[PDB]
Amino acid sequence: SKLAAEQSLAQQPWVEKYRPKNLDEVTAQDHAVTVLKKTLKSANLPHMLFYGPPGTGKTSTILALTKELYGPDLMKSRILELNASDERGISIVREKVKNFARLTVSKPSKHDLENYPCPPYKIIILDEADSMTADAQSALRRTMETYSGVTRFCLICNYVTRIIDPLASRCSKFRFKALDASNAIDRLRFISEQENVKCDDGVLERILDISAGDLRRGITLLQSASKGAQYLGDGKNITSTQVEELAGVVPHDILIEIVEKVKSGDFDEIKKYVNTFMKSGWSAASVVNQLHEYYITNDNFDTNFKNQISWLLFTTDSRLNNGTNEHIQLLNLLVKISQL
Amino acid sequence: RSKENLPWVEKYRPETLDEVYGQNEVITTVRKFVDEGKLPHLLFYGPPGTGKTSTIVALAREIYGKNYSNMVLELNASDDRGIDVVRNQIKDFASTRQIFSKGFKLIILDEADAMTNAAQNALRRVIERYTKNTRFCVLANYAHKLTPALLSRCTRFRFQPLPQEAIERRIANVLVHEKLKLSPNAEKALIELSNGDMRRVLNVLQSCKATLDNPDEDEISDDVIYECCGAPRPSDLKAVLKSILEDDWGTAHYTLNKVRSAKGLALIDLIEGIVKILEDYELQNEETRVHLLTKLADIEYSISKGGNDQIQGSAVIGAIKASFENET
Amino acid sequence: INLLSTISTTTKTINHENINEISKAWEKNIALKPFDIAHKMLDGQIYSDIGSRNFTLNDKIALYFDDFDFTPLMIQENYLSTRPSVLKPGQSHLEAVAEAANCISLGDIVEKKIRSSEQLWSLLPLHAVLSSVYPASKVAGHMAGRINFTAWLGQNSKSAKYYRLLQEIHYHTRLGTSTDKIGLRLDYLPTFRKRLLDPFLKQGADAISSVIEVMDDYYLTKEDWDSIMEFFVGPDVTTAIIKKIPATVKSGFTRKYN
Amino acid sequence: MLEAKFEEASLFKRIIDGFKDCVQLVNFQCKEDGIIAQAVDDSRVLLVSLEIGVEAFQEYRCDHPVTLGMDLTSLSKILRCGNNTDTLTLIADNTPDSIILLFEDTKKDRIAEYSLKLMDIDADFLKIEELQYDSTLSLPSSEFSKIVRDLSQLSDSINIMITKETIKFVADGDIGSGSVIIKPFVDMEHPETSIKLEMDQPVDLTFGAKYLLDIIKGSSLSDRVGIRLSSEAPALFQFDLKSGFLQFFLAPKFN
Amino acid sequence: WVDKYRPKSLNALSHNEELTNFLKSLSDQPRDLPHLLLYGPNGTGKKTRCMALLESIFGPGVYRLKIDVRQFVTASNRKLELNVVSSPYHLEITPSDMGNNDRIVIQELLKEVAQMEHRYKCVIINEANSLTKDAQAALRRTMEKYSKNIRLIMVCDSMSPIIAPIKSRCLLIRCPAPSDSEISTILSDVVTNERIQLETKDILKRIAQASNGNLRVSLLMLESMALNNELALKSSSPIIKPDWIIVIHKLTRKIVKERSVNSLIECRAVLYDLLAHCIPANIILKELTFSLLDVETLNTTNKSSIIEYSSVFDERLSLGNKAIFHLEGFIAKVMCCL
Amino acid sequence: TLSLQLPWVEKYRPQVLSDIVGNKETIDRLQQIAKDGNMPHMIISGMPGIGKTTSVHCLAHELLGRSYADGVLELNASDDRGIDVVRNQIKHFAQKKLHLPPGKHKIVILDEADSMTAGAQQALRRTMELYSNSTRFAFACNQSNKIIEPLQSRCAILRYSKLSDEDVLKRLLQIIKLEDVKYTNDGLEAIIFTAEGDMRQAINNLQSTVAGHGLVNADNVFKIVDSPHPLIVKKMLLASNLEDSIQILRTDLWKKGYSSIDIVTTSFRVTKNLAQVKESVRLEMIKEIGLTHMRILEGVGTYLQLASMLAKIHKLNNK
DNA sequence: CTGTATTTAT
DNA sequence: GATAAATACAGACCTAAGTCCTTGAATGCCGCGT
DNA sequence: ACGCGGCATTCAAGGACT
Ligand SMILES: Nc1ncnc2c1ncn2[C@@H]1O[C@H](COP(=O)(O)OP(=O)(O)OP(O)(O)=S)[C@@H](O)[C@H]1O
Ligand SMILES: Nc1ncnc2c1ncn2[C@@H]1O[C@H](COP(=O)(O)OP(=O)(O)OP(O)(O)=S)[C@@H](O)[C@H]1O
Ligand SMILES: Nc1ncnc2c1ncn2[C@@H]1O[C@H](COP(=O)(O)OP(=O)(O)O)[C@@H](O)[C@H]1O
Ligand SMILES: Nc1ncnc2c1ncn2[C@@H]1O[C@H](COP(=O)(O)OP(=O)(O)O)[C@@H](O)[C@H]1O
Ligand SMILES: [Mg+2]
Ligand SMILES: [Mg+2]
Ligand SMILES: [Mg+2]
Repeated sequence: SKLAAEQSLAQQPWVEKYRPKNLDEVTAQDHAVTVLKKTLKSANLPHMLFYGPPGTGKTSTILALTKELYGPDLMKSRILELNASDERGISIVREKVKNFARLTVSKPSKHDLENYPCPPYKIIILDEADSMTADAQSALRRTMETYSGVTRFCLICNYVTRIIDPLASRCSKFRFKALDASNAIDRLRFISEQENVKCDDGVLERILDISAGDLRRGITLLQSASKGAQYLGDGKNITSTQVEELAGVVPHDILIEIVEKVKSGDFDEIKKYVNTFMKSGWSAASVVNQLHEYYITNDNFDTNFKNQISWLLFTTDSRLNNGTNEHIQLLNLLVKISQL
Repeated sequence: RSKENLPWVEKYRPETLDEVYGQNEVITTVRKFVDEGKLPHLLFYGPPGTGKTSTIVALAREIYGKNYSNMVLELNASDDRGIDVVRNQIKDFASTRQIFSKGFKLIILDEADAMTNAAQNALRRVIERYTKNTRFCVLANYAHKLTPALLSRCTRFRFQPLPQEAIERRIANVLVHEKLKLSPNAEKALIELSNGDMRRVLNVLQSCKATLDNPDEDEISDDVIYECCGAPRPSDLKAVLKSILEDDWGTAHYTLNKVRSAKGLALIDLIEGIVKILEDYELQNEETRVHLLTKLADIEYSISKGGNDQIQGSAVIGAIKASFENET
Repeated sequence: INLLSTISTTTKTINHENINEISKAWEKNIALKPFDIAHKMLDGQIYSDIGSRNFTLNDKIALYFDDFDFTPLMIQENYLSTRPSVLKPGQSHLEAVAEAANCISLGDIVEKKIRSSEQLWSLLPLHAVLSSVYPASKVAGHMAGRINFTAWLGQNSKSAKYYRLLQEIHYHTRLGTSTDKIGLRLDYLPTFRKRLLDPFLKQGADAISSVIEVMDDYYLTKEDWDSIMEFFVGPDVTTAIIKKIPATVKSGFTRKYN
Repeated sequence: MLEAKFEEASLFKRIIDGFKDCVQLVNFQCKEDGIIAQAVDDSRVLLVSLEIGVEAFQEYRCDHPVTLGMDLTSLSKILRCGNNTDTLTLIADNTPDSIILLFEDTKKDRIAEYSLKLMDIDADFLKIEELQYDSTLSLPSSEFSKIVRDLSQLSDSINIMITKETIKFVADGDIGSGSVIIKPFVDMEHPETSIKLEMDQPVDLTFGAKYLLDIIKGSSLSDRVGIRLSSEAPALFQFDLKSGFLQFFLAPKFN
Repeated sequence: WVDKYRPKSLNALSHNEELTNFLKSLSDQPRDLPHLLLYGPNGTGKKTRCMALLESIFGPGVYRLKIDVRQFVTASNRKLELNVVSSPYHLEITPSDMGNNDRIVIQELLKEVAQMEHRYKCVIINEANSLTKDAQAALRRTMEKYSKNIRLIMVCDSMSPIIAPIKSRCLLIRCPAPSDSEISTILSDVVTNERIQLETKDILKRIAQASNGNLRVSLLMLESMALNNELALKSSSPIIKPDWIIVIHKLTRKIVKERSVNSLIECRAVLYDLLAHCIPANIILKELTFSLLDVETLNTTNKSSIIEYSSVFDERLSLGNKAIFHLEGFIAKVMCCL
Repeated sequence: TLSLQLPWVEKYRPQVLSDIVGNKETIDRLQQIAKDGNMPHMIISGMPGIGKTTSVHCLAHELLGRSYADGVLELNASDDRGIDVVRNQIKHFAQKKLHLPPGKHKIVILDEADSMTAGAQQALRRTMELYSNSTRFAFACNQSNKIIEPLQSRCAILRYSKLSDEDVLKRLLQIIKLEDVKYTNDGLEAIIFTAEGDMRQAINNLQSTVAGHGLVNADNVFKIVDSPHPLIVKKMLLASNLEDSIQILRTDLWKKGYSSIDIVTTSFRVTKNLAQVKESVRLEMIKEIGLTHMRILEGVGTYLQLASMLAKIHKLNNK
């Protein structure tokens, strides 16, 4: 029962092992969990829109809130979860969701009311509501409004623009802030200490910096580094260069080499160096990020050069995020900077 | 429940025609229509959260009384937009009499913009044939979806976005109903972020009441409003724009990064605020406005598609700097 | 006859004075066939300054809307086979062709957006413009040769058939080869030809045993062999090569495999 | 708690089948006097008002008032899972949720426990108005159903006229027209076949064929149906049960 | 043959020792393994490393593969069939064969195998770039909800098509392509075992340099030239280039020579001929652009314009169903540049 | 109030063919047909609210006299657009025997005939000819293109046009005189302008103005009926300076509550229908408007994209 | 437009 | 009878996609007759 | 009780979408 689940979680990926069981374990998204905690005492949960960068904790927060509301046993009856893995057409909105909302609130058991608040409603959690068509959300528009007495609706989407305007208007908008180093460093340190993970001074900060607002990626990176250190058996501490190697981070010397090749405006030499560079699995976005950091941060470049290079890197990132070929876009960007 | 355990957005839904504010012209026109009896086919098209549904439900209450949910065919057009609906339910309701009291019949169609073209083509004759004893009301956020024929048989009323005074009066009513206080600057910030939608106002007010440590005695300041809503403060907006405009690239990047990190503000809200500020500016040449608007629009679209936050912020800095560099 | 009956009720004398009004009110509006759409859309007079007033842009959009499934294909297939007559001063035929092709690329993007899981059919007039009108206006003029039918359909069907054949071959050789569908055609097929077809070209009918061993090493059949022999292009086409193989060798190969 | 037991499990079957087609959403509110059910059709043309009494139930116990909402489509499916020779038991806990239906026969030891999830139907107006209707008539249910189903083929509108000891059902359509004339007669030999009619003022209104055909589906409950008419008032189609009644309130068409 | 000599274990790997050590570090404690996404240049050996990791985690029986057919039903009544290579401890899904219905295969088969259950079964998504964004959105929660029963390992070449949440939910394992020296060593081992006479060893380095880091292509080219020289490689042995390479090269020559619409006739003809014979359009654009860049006559301005238009029409191809509609536009724009 | 008064559009619907004001040639031809008899098959097409249903109904009434109850079959095509309708109801009505005045025949009125499906329309082709001696079909539709060409062949193509301002003014004056409404010339002109030839819109707007404010003056009619969206959109598109276009957008469209999708769709429609601008510039502005429409439909609906679209259009016009 | 078919004309 | 005018007319039809609609075929339950 | 007889209901294929 509980012991089996405890052991199972005690040996699973750290991304799921330290999934926040309670609302207090949310590390930095205070502006929403305070509202949910103060709603815990009451029973007036508004319709909620959880929109933010991936890996910020929307799913964890909405899985802890319903738990604290209903209890482990009661939660199954009071919660309907519909992700993007299930059909998201009009029919699934007009039949499954409508039937679930129209259903009477399930009877709480004597154990449930005494310890848990058990509010007189149920929450429908729609993971990845952005994938749904405008038609399904239009159908949900009045479905949430009419049955708000016994049903509460939570929508989680990476991009708020996908959701139609009236649906976002009805739901309360809770923006989950990016999880940078400063705000999630305490959580990462807690996780590292729980597993006896040994690091240097700046490893955790650099892990969160490479993560770029994602606690899941930082947790996975820490787990990989810990596994490598344990396999080594040396007993020393994980070093930041090891993390950068394990995070798909281009070495500094190679970056200076690319910058030098860009400085010498020869198309053939740049093409040859890119052809040699793509023989290593350095992801193009990870190269554009470091090129942007080096060019913008350094003070030896003129302001106009910065203005033009920023737009060039923006265009390259936009094109690369559409599913293009890394080599052609990287070569085009490097050639444009060379002509710059 | 007792209508006390509901969200403020549904708790403070107007129940009589006198609790709907902002749309005074529509309210008085419709009240005079019903009082004299010549109530035509109504078309309430406007932005979300302007009170169209509340207005028509208050109309039903004032026309038929407390038993308005059984003498009125209220159909969610999004849920059921088929031609079978028009053939069976709407037509049988229009043709038959009332099971409760003698009087005319009102059919409210909510979100009729989702109705299929076949359904509207079927309705454009059901409305005309049964006009003697039945009246139709069409509510739709978007008027382009509705067929032109359906826009010829219904009188059109436009619901303007809620102005300042109506939002102030509703905020005062909500503040009186609860035990809460609002600073004038906090109320101004809430009005500005409302964009004419009372739904946002009520949601933010409830969220700020939840944010308050002990709501009995403390006041919701502008800081609470901005923190709970997540929108950037005007001071941060001005500081960021000033740093980009007339400071070095390193200092501008530092300022933008520290502003974003310290308060957790999103970059897209910063772009919208900066656009709002620079629009109020008076610009010497036309080209700088064109370049600024175009580049910022592509940056916002790429943010909508996602990507690298730092790269997009640097792109914003570069676009603004180049646009104002054209002004020399 | 119906027009004669209906008009004669009021006007007893149909003459040259009222023929224009009778024609303008009784004209048949018949949807043009996908060939006449290609002819009219690819006409210099239509996009001329005088012709624009006679044939407006909304008329052009409706001309597209007559057939919304074949006009983008017909224009794409016959926009670069016309002699232009609306070339701007300082613009050659190739520049107009490039601009038109860019416009057709944007129109294909719009079509993919319309005809995908989002079903953004409200963008259909935008697709009409981007696919048919702007590219044709860029290269408008006189038809040099004849209006051909869209070749994209047949080549797409051929591509689907070849993809099915490649899928079957790849799934047959999956155990032996750790590859994907595309990689097999890209890399292995040239070597598979050298291990199957070239031995028949050089050794003769005695290389049948080695060929059979090669096919059995990856669970290939005669149909698989024929399908691989049809996959090569350019210099490595085998359509003439297999014919020059003696019929005795092919017959013995078939009997031995059976 | 509620423990309502039917000696004839087919009685509730027949009652539900009477108005299963008419409405899908109904609020079965159980009080001490008996079960009262009321529902309105999607087109809002027919009002269904069921009133079962304690005399029907072999054992009826209702501790506190309770409102039990269910879907007729699913509930009828549940009822078709019982044989004729069983006794039904309706069970509901203190908090209304997941009503339990028990089909038990003790001659052959068999137990059939079925459940139905309750639904939150907001409409609980529960109002009917007693009016001094212009005409009150009673005829056998089979004859009225035969007339309705025979005249529904001609057109979609059936017109009923009440005059001095004359009842006429008129249906004029595209393929033709037809009118059935009956008079109130009393037969001492067979009282069940008699037809009564008490009229105050002449009555003239038209109803729909679909709703009339849906109403005559209730003829399987009682052998005689009483029909009361008034000028621009809801026609009352009443089927009297042993302990109560089932009434259909039809809304006529507009002239 | 390429399949004749393929490592069957982690300890048999010979190139990128860092990657091997990383894989053994992951395999040390296998009950705690994140979801993986193998990525790198095509032909590196990513699938071999994934299967070696599988053999390290499970027993040596992971290579006993069996093909099975699992019929599926789409939204319509159309019937769709998938070949699912399976092993007692793992199974493989390649959704590129299906079209826009890869979402259905994902959500049904992966959820089914999740309900079915060394407590996890690893699923290998060999083709992850051809996965539509809707399929990845459906797979977004399958990874997290069923993380106790199914642990995905993904094979990929370029991470750009893969969406951000999928990359976030999975550990990234970089695969550098083999260096020329290691490719030459592997070729030397092959020719030693295959008894291929070598006049000198510069031949192997030439094949390694003609493969651009690809080992599969290197071995295939080795055997291809071993058949044209009677299993005896000479110094002047020509390098065997695949047919599509030659066709693309002739296409570049024609674009460089004849910059006319009449030349565009035959350019579209060659593009149609290439597309009809199971050749992807993005590969066509990549090879065409790089071969055009290699033309010595063109100056720097033409090269820059060519790479710019190549990037633009690559974006257009990535956002377009009809491939030739963008390929012809790219070729015409390049002709206008010249 | 429990009861309502009949709308002016239906209360003052013409009951005789003479009351119809527009399309004088067609009305006179239909009056001559009504007097003489032998009504031919016809399709009546045009814009909404110009008197197509009224014309055919008056023709049927006058032609059939007291026999309108049986000789006329009323079937809204959108309501009944199935091949079953043609097979059973239309066929049975056509084969029905009915004694009529010599010249007259039975009339089938199929309003909104553009919505009939292909199967029913094709099945009607032989019913139109086989029973033509007794039954005459009449079609009314918004767009005649939806009706198949063979069906158009069997009937007279009687096409309507948008009502002229003079005829709408005449009808409005007649109703004003009949119902004693106070009015001003500016108010009537503004009602005509807002109606844009749609007489039904004109009468509905008159009803609204009278009931709401009581006086037909320009001020009241503009408050109760907004100015037509395409005109403000065209003014925004055709402004000389970028800042003027931005100001017009901000004041008239964004702040008044018009949506982004409505604005971009109306801009596209106005641009395609513009005549002063040359076709090439019109096409490139259409391209920019279409890109903005794509962004709005993908979900980026903001003032920023509309301002950027205006900037691109102004750059395009400014060379 | 190019190529094929049919009717009136030379 | 052949060769010109003079013109009407055919060249061709794909696969996915979401949702509503219609039409015919296949399916089910329920009333009447023996 | 037991078997057909229409008639309501469910299933499947084709067409259209400005
Ligand atoms: N605020 C947080 N506090 C603590 N752990 C967190 C937080 N956010 C994320 N995590 C960790 O990251 C894991 C995944 O979090 P999720 O809530 O699923 O991320 P996400 O917001 O759902 O991203 P998506 O699903 O791609 S939009 C959790 O199980 C935690 O281990
Ligand atoms: N004019 C108003 N006066 C008072 N409260 C208002 C007003 N408009 C909106 N609200 C509040 O906002 C809530 C939503 O109002 P609705 O009428 O449902 O919105 P809407 O105008 O119909 O827009 P939709 O639903 O997106 S079409 C109401 O229940 C009120 O609490
Ligand atoms: N470490 C290695 N040592 C020897 N051969 C290798 C090694 N890695 C890959 N190979 C060769 O690569 C071939 C398979 O390549 P593959 O894994 O299909 O490329 P990809 O990375 O594109 O999947 C095998 O036949 C094997 O001989
Ligand atoms: N030419 C006209 N003369 C007088 N009234 C008209 C005219 N056209 C339309 N109307 C008025 O419009 C109302 C409805 O018009 P209708 O004929 O239904 O429009 P449509 O022709 O689009 O069906 C009628 O009541 C009629 O009074
Ligand atoms: Mg999530
Ligand atoms: Mg609403
Ligand atoms: Mg009409």
